Amino acid sequence: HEFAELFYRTYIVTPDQAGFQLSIRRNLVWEGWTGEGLSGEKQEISKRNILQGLLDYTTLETNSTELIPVIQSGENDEQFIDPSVLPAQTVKQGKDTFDTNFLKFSENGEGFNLLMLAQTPSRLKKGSMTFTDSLDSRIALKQLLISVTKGGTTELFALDVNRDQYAAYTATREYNFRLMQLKFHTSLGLGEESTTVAGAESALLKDLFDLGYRIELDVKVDGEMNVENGNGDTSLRALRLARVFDKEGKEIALTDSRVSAALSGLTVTGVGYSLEARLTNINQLEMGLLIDSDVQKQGFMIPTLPPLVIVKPAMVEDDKTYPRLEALTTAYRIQQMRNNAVTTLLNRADTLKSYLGVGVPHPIESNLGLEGVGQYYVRPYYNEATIDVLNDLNNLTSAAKQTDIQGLIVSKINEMVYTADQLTGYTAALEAAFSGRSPKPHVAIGTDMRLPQYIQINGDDRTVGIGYDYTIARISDLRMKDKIVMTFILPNESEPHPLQHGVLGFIPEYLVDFNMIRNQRIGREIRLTPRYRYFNFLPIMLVINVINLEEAIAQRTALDVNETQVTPAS
Amino acid sequence: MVYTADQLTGYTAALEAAFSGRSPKPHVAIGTDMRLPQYIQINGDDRTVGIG
Repeated sequence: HEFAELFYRTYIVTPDQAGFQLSIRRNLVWEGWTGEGLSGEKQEISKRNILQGLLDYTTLETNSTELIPVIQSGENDEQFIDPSVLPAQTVKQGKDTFDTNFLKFSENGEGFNLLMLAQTPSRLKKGSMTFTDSLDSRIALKQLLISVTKGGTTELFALDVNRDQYAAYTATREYNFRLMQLKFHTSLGLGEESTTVAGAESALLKDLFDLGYRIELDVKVDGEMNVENGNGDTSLRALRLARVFDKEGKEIALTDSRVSAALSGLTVTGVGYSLEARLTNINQLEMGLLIDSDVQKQGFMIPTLPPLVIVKPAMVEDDKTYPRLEALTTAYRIQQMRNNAVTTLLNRADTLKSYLGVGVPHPIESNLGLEGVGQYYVRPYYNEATIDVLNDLNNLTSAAKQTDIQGLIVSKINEMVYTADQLTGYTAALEAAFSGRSPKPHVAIGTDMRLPQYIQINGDDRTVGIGYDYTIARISDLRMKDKIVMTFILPNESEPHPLQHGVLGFIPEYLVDFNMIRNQRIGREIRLTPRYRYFNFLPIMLVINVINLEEAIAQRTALDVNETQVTPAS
Repeated sequence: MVYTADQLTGYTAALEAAFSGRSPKPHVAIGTDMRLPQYIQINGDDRTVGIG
């Protein structure tokens, strides 16, 4: 029969065994080093599947060589700006949680030693700086902080300057074989919708912002930096309001009444700046990102089932009171592969309902409630939708009603297939498990005997969607009335491969013919003792409920006239 | 109506079991008076009694 075969793959085992254990492998990416030494007990650890790194983008991203200046209270406060302007910022690197701020300018003062300042607590524990740690080739400005002051109100702006035209240190030799020179010659723009550090529009510039005007500030900053001893310095040379543009792009003179009124009393003063520098550490102190592996074992047991007996007298031979053994074989078929498949399938549906919620995805191997070895490969996912054909059928011609009832179901089923595929990343899992062959998913359709005449299409590949293979199986059980069941299947494989939706552990067992007395009567008995079990691997299932179709055809299917309120009612 | 009768009666399985080999698709006899039939017969319209 088709229905049981389609969803559950047949898997035969020798009669001597009682079950099979499945070996699965996993590659893990994790921030390593449980604790910080060696001790007892088990602590608390996390591991991330590398495939889950495909979906989320923060799994394997680490910066352990970025030199962020680290505040040390009472030892380096003079090289940081006064904290009365901008409070310190908590920045997370590895495990250390420290505070940072913008380095202060100076002109006639001595330079700052960048390397000694950025000594992180993790580096504190491992010892002081070495003399062999040298800065990377690229050293560039990260952030400029300027203050526009009018009266007693101070406004702070975070004008990003990184990866601009002139923002990269360049090599030139005047003193040493290692010096780096900075020529930040450019005018920066302060747009008509840019926001302050504390968020929301600044108040001191509202006049130009309303009329769609922007201001141009010419900035000249110079700098010297040595990539061997961390000694460097930066000078602020020029900063001033330069030009004002209109919203459409012509210069407006400073002498204009509006511009002159808006810019009266404004002062722009440099405060701080941040350097982005990296440690091209050859001898290395950073520990990177560990990789791990682990294996998981899963047990599977195959039980025995009650027998089916026929009794015939042991003095007269019969072929009518005992129909030939084929009767028992047919009874065995109907008992086993008709009812148990459906019962297991619907039990899986209800269990998924109970556990996985409705339509809410789940991280990889994040739940333990279900049978599954594909549970190590794709996100668990369960979604259902009901179709009220009475309320959801477009029609303007009763001759075209059949095509429309086709199209509604087809579009909805395509939507469900797409949403499952997209949210669980199933195709990526297939491309990972198999090499050299990326198979488009094959989607099975399980329905009852009269619904296919309205869902089938010969002429479109859209029956489950383009580039999709679908096979409709029909079963007559009334538990399957008005219900659609779908899942992903690999058709060409017949082995316990964890991406199978389910495997039917089936044993060959044969009748036992003999004479036997029971409560003092004579007769021959034939016992047929089945053993078989349905197992489930894939935790993905979608349910489509079709209802109200009878009155849908029977009753008028009016065009659901959507007005939009052109009358005094909105 | 024909599909619903097929569902609730199980006629198809009966035919499949009773006759070995060929599994004839069911026939539907259509009986009416002089007036209607010219309207049941198609003049360019979707399906007749349904495929099969």
